Amino acid sequence: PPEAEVQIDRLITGRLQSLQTYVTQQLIRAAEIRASANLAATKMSECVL
Amino acid sequence: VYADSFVIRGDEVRQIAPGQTGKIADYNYKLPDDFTGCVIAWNSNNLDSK
Repeated sequence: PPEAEVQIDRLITGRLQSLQTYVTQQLIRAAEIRASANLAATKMSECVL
Repeated sequence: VYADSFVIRGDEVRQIAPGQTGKIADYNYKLPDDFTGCVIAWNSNNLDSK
């Protein structure tokens, strides 16, 4: 149980780092997509209408 | 503060510890994995040897 706990803690730290990296990348990509969508909405409202 | 005490042989002193496993460790006295006490052992042959 002790060494299993140590190795499981190492795996937990690695997987948590991976999840945090994925979440941060998703946040940045979502900001980019939000900017693109705001541009698209402005273009629609000012050129279609 | 609990004061559990017993008499064991010299070779199983290591078994009185969190994490260590053995015959006496898992059959006579099993300490918790997270332990916040003190383990004291000393030779006392003259007291109980007839």
